[PDB]
Amino acid sequence: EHKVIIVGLDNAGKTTILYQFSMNEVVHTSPTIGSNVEEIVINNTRFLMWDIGGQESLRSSWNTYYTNTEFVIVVVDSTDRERISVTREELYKMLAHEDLRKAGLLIFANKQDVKECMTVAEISQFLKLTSIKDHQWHIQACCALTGEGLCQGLEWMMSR
Ligand SMILES: Nc1nc2c(ncn2[C@@H]2O[C@H](COP(=O)(O)OP(=O)(O)O)[C@@H](O)[C@H]2O)c(=O)[nH]1
Repeated sequence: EHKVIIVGLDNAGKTTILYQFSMNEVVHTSPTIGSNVEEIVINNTRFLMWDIGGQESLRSSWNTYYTNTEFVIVVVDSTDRERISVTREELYKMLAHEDLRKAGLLIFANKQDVKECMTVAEISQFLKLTSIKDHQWHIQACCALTGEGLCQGLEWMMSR
């Protein structure tokens, strides 16, 4: 009865984040008709997960899944400077969709354990987050391997 979308490039840390969220909680894979989206239920929250930037981004059939989404979590690999422009494009296409009008936006700046990664300030600048006025948003440094920063992101969602 809570619905959250979690998106990001392949290798961003999505599944690692969901593992962390699932520790000491009830978790199961909820069957989905397609092979595009994976639905992971953790307690009473349904997380809908997919990779951005592929063939499916040419179509975005997953926009049927936007209905009633409470939060969009965008996972960014803070080391992947080459591809972050792809995430940016996809973020703004999502924010334009009328079915996500009510959603809050949580950006996880993941892999902040890694030397020379982009800083949270730099990611925020690159993504123009200060431009986002019609959705509430938060950006959060994390390391999904250890879980550091994940509880802060969860609290932001729970505060809302
Ligand atoms: N160094 C580091 N590696 C990470 C972090 N989060 C995830 N990884 C690793 O990056 C790879 C991709 O992560 P994964 O969760 O499978 O990404 P997904 O494709 O978005 O689901 C795996 O080898 C993870 O162990 C992190 O915060 N720091």
